[PDB]
Amino acid sequence: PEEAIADLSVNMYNRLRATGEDENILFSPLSIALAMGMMELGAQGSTQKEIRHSMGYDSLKNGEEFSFLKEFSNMVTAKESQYVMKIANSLFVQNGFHVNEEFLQMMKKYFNAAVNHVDFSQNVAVANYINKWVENNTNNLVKDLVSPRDFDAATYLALINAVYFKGNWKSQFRPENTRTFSFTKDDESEVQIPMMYQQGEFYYGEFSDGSNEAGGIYQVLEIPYEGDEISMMLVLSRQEVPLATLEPLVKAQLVEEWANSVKKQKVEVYLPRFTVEQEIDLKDVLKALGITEIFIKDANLTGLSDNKEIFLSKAIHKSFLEVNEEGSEAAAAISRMAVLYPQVIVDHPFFFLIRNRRTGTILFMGRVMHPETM
Repeated sequence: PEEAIADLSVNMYNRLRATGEDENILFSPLSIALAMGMMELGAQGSTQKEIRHSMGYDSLKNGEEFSFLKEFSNMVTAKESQYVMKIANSLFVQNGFHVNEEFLQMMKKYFNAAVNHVDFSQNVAVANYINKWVENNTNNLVKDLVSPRDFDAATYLALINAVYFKGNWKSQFRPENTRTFSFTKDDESEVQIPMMYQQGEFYYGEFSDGSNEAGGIYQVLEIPYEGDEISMMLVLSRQEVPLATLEPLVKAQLVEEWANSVKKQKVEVYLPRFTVEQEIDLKDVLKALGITEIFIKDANLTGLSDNKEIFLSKAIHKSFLEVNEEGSEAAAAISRMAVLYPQVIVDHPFFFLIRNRRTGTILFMGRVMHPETM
């Protein structure tokens, strides 16, 4: 299923949007699919069926849904001069519970995932340990994933999934051109943020918001990262229009269209320097999507443990994305065309995705409603 990746994130994004009112959104589809594969492989029977069924993998009989792991591994090993994607995937299991060795081996060899026995009854120690394991696997960029309170309830199994991404732009912004601009939130409040600026080669298109009214268009800007494979695609409504008017249009087919219609050209770009993050309770999100048996004592998890008491107490996902000026030098009568360069000023909320241009796969999807620090 090539397109299943796109639908996952698009579906997830609408869920998150549903329950997320007004907050930044950020998640990685690959990371989440990795986590769901771990659950799928751990589960058997009806438990496994809800997961495959909810994922739309009913008709996949030979493990076809695990093929995305290959590309995913490629990213974890990419050159740092292009980007860094740190991932922390782990199952934490109560000390003394047996884990099937075959499951353990698969996790290690194909999922870039560890299985860690811990004592969940020591709330502070276990939260501390989990946080340090996560920091250690993310260059200390993903912090405070869990809290002692997360283990107040009896827990025997927890799935932890985290990801940090930062890329080097193919065309750097120069820090001396970054200046304070005001950013207008969709509730009409304003905050001052560092607005990066450059004139450079991007992918740009204009698209109908569908109302066919005069002017009614939004902009799509794709900014390539060094190495030419990965890019950030920003979707920006006209200034007097809310992001929420564009969001319902978000679908795998539209993304395809953007990807194909945008054209490489000189664009003037004003982009905030910002970071965005989101921690999501995957248990919450998946329960709404049918997956519930894995989270109760009826769980059939014999794929991962012959222990009959065991179920998934906790499933956490956290993404952290950082955007700044950093990237490569730009390559040096087209100046006569300057009046025709499009202008994209990202000074209000925007939807974004990070994608591999060659494979089309979505590394991240989200939105920025608040670009401001803390």
